[PDB]
Amino acid sequence: SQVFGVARIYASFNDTFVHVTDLSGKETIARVTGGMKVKADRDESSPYAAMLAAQDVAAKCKEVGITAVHVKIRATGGTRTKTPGPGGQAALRALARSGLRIGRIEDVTPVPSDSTRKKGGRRGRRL
Amino acid sequence: QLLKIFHLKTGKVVRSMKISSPSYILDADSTSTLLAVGGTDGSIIVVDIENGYITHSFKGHGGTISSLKFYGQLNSKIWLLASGDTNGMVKVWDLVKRKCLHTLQEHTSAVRGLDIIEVPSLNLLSGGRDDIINLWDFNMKKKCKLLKTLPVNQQVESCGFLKDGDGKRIIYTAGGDAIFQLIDSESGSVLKRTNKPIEELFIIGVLPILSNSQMFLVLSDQTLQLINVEEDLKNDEDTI
Amino acid sequence: NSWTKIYPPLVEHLKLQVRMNLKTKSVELRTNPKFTTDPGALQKGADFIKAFTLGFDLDDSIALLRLDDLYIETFEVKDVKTLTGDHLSRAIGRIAGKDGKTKFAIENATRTRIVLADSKIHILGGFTHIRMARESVVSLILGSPPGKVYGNLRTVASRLKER
Amino acid sequence: AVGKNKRLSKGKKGQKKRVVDPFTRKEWFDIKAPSTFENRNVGKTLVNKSTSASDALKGRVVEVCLADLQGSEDHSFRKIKLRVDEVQGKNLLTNFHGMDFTTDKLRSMVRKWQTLIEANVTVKTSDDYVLRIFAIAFTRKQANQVKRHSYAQSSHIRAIRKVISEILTKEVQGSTLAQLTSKLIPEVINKEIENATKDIFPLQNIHVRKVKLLKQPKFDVGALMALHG
Amino acid sequence: PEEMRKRTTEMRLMRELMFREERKARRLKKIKSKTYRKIKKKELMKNRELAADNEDHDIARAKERMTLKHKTNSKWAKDMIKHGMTNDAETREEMEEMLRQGERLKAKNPWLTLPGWGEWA
RNA sequence: UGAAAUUCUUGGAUUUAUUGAAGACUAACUACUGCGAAAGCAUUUGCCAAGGACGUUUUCAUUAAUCAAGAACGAAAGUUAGGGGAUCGAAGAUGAUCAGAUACCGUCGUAGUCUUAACCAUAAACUAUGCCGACUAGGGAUCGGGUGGUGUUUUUUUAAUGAC
Ligand SMILES: [Mg+2]
Ligand SMILES: [Mg+2]
Ligand SMILES: [Mg+2]
Ligand SMILES: [Mg+2]
Ligand SMILES: [Mg+2]
Repeated sequence: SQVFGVARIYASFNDTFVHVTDLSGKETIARVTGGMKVKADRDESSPYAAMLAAQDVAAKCKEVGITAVHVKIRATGGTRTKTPGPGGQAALRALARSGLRIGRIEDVTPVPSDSTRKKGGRRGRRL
Repeated sequence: QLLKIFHLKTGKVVRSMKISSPSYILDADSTSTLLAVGGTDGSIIVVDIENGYITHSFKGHGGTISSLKFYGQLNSKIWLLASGDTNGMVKVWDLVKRKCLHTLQEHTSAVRGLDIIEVPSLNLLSGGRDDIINLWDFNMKKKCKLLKTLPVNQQVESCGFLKDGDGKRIIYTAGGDAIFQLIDSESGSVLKRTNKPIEELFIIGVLPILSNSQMFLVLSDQTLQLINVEEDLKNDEDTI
Repeated sequence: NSWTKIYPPLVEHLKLQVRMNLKTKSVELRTNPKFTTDPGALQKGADFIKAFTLGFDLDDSIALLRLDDLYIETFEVKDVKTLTGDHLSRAIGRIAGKDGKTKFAIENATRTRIVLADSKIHILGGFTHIRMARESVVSLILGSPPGKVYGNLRTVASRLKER
Repeated sequence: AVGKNKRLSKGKKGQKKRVVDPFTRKEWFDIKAPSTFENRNVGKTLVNKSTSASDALKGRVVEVCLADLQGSEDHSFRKIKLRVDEVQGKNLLTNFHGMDFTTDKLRSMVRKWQTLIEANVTVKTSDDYVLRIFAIAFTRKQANQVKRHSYAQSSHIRAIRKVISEILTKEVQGSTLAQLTSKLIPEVINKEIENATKDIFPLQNIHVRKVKLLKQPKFDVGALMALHG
Repeated sequence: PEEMRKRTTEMRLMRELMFREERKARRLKKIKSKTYRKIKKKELMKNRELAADNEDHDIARAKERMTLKHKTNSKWAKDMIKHGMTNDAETREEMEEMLRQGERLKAKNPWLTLPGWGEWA
């Protein structure tokens, strides 16, 4: 009676992607981003944008028939920060508030055993 | 998940009530007083439109309700409700006794089309997306037999019984590819059919009008087409 | 030793069903169908206890239960700049400052909390608050002396009060 | 940004009218696990209806936690990859494709003041299944230890790594893929590693970190139906 | 017995406490910067004076009056003075601090238990 | 990005999943630890020779310390001639040129970053501290080796080793 999905959330510095899919992950059920629910580029990464996108995806999720999901949060990873930012947290909260049962939470950020050089250079970046 | 009853003449929302789960299937009896609600949780809610209270709450289906058919007549006690879920399960609920009278499983895919007609004994026409049509015969007793299974070549979005000019029983099936066709129950052959549009489209439903004289073919592209089958049925041409 | 002040808010206000498992050394929170009412309480409780798990004072962690728009920002020093040996060790000292004064300077101005878990930094506040804090701490990493940062911290503080 | 003030983009010129709901033509498909796993039901998936649906089903890989399949939270940190191979009446017959641990679990095990031993072996089963195993071990301190750390001399890690190598290769060579998976669930391999490596050095948190499937043999549906019973 | 486990338990703490107190030293030992060390020395004397007889003083002057160690005839002080090198203020302060400290020495029918520590709470 | 535009994108971008290919590089373990004359050195296994310390009731018998001349190595950058060219990236162009905490940002990116065979020989190449030898306080942490105990664990037959 309980059908499970996978809510893949990607929280970047400049935007948050909320994606729900089948257990295999190949079928997309609904994809909504921070830019979807906002007017200004500066507010794409805002938690408020994430909450609206989460609410949007949740409505479609119920519409299709999926009632539970397994959340796989991740960040940019690679040569950049590994921890999901506030936006993914807000989206994760929104899904819980949406009423969809949350199956399992995991962090699947790309962690490189070895990585190429970063964009900043020797003197750094992120002034 | 809020049912709202709106009165056209009065033009205000007479009744508002809450349902257990989202419901995408709504059926109103021909007598225009009862409404059956098919939720994705398998629960069936029957509401009196004029009064606005729950009359029946049938919870037997496991899958999502995909089709609901009210059977009844004015000044009769043989009132029945037929419900089909997405699991190919069909149940004939009896309103007067408030119980499930029959259970059918031969369908494998979702059941989208239901129709009961009285045999001068009652006949049920069940059609689903599995591209088959099943004709059942049954009564108030523990009798429910399958008569025929028609491979209709088309995904059955909606189906029902139709009467010819001479009185011959006919079955109308509107489905995928945006085609509406008519099949004799006995022969099983398609008498008449509509031309398939070049654009891929589906008939999401059919709306009987004027004692089944003309039907509105609702298409997935939000376009309604009116066909007068009774005149077309008289026409010898096999194209509607 | 702080558990006496942890379960009361969750079990009573949030109406959650709490337990900590010695065998796996983890905390357990379960929603009670007959008692729990808020759908978001369970995740909120999880959000709260994590904050303590990152190194946060309990009372600060309670703010996450009381409010809903408090988030955790996290990053490492190496993400900013690849400092090593003494360079890394000094850079940590810059952020804390003498007697930890610098860390308190940012926290008051920005209305957040900071834990300097070696090279790991975590920030709690409103989204606007944490982002500006990210700027101040990072500016220290790049080599800015704290005294100059202190002046900027004062500047942003006034803007916060006016609005 | 969806806003009006957002500057217009080229891609807005050529656009198809949204007239068909894909889910209408999507047909749900039920997924079943091999008989090795206690809970065979592992959910369902959807694909476009055949115009075929079968081709997209083949090669379909799904990852799922062992706890759901075995109904025990002892496997909460373990995930199993299943690939769809045969389809019958909406039932998707799947076979073992891989195994791995949750990231949070791994990061938990890695800790300060101890030595990490990572051994990997590329070996083939009796069923001509080439696979690569990754095993992780952690040094521990004795009950009456008093030193803060329990680092091990490089000769031990080489000795520990060797002993892990034979057992991993030994088990894979003398078993089929299905039998190997039967070993993974109770983790008898981990207990075997502990006993053999016990004398050399005290170890903790011994696990088979990951399993990879490099090459597959020629497909045999007869070998598949027996696995599903 | 089980008390051996306890005995191990204290010994681990002592070593780990020693390791921490150790850990703070070489990092501090490596920081030799006169501004930093001067600040540390300044506050140390203030704490010394607040928290923590003439015979010792006479002996202290007695050594100072014979050795003559704290005037500008010393190797370091003579080296700075003769070369126009103490005219810079910072080194003059050190030279003057030396003289005062030397000067100081020379001074004289009816109708018919923890909840939830280990169990679910 | 503080805020944006060049820029890619309905021939489908980004995102999802099963793979494959190219070139670097060995995260987390990583520590007030180890090895090397220094510069430097972190995946698995094999071959090659090399090395400190320890043990020795084994051997040669002053063969030694320092070192102008002379010789080997020598961070990164750089030069010559091939290979390779994933990432980054001096130089350079170009989007934007509004706002001082976020005020130097983005896209493209040559030489270079890698490797083969050769050149240069400079650093806060720091312990701002020559090398060799003797002597001059207590304490316990760590690394390698050795010695001792009728100490714990393990060998789940003992044991002996291994770890404490
Ligand atoms: Mg080592
Ligand atoms: Mg050395
Ligand atoms: Mg070249
Ligand atoms: Mg150096
Ligand atoms: Mg000496």
